[PDB]
Amino acid sequence: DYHLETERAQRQIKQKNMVDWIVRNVMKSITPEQERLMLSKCISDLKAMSIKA
Amino acid sequence: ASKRIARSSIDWAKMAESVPESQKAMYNQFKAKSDGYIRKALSYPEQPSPINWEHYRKSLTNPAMVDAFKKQYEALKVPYPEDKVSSQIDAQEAEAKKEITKFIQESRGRIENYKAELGKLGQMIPFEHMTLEDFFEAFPEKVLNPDPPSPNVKKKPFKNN
Repeated sequence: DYHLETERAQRQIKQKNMVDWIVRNVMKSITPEQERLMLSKCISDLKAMSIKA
Repeated sequence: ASKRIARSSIDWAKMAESVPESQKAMYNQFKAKSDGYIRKALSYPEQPSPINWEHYRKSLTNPAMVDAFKKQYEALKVPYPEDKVSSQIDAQEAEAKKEITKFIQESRGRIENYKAELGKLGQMIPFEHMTLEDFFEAFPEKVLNPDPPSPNVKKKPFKNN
């Protein structure tokens, strides 16, 4: 039970800091060229929904 | 296992047919104190809970610790505890056998005496046909010249003062 609790605690801590680092890196992952590409893709999706009337 | 701990006992039915209550009131302890060794015998089995190693293998990313602990558990076996009271109980049993043999010999002697007295009283001449000398032969207390006398030779006319 001690080994199970130790491994589960380490797994939970690893998951928590991985999630926080992923959030921070995603907030650091935005580039203006990719922002323009995502805006163009959103406009294309909105136009595709406009076709589906 | 649970053979000689959980599912065995000694027949107390023949034990209670001899004990003279207040003479052997320690039997009330003996039936009770040993029952305490039966009460803890209700608990304490050999393997109280088998370990599901598959559950720990599924619940752990690395199952090598589970296999190592299973190997260590299988490699260790506890044997039966040491005994040093067997010789003491055998000595008590031998002393009991000697005292029982002596008591049986005394009982045989007392039985022979009682049977001789019963046979003698059966073979006595009846009191209806008994002269006053045959009674004094069969009961040799009599009344003699060097004896405490009385005109009513009774069981309490002399001394008692």
